[PDB]
Amino acid sequence: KCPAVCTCSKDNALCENARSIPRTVPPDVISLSFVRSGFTEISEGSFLFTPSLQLLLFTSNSFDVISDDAFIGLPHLEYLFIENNNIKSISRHTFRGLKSLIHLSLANNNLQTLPKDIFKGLDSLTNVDLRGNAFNCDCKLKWLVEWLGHTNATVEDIYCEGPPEYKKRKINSLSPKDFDC
Ligand SMILES: *[C@@H]1O[C@H](CO)[C@@H](O)[C@H](O)[C@H]1NC(C)=O
Repeated sequence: KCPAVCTCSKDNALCENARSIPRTVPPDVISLSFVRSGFTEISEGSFLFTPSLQLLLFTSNSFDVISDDAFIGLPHLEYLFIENNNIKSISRHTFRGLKSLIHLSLANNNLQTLPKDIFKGLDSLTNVDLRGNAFNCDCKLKWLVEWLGHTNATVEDIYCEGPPEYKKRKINSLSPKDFDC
């Protein structure tokens, strides 16, 4: 029953070089990991048939887009780790539908931006790891500083690489009074 592209441990399954997201994952598996996967995108409703997942991991993947509602149908997901990936586009409602999500890590994806209200609706969120990215200080990321002021969750210090004059400036220290838009 363990998917061909995956190897299953005691309560966990790990998939390497998977050409597609398997929908036949055993129900007893509560966390899933995708490493160097073949598929280039996460379309909406991909995890609908694996509702038992409490933790999800994506590492060493190259993703064109992670679209809206990709993680819909994951009510029990408390942990989502997307790290060490090449992600060209992340969508506003990507994480919509995860109200049990506790720890979310987008660290080390070399992302240059995040869409507004990407963390809206994540109520159980106690920690967010945005470190290790290529964020550029702009007006469109403006919302982020506001979200960093009014957020419960613990978010470690992150910095914008550009513009070159404002390189390595503390995103957490940044305030609405600093950027003119
Ligand atoms: C975090 O938010 C919840 C409601 O979503 C609230 O009950 C709780 O007091 C907040 N934690 C704080 C303010 O430390």
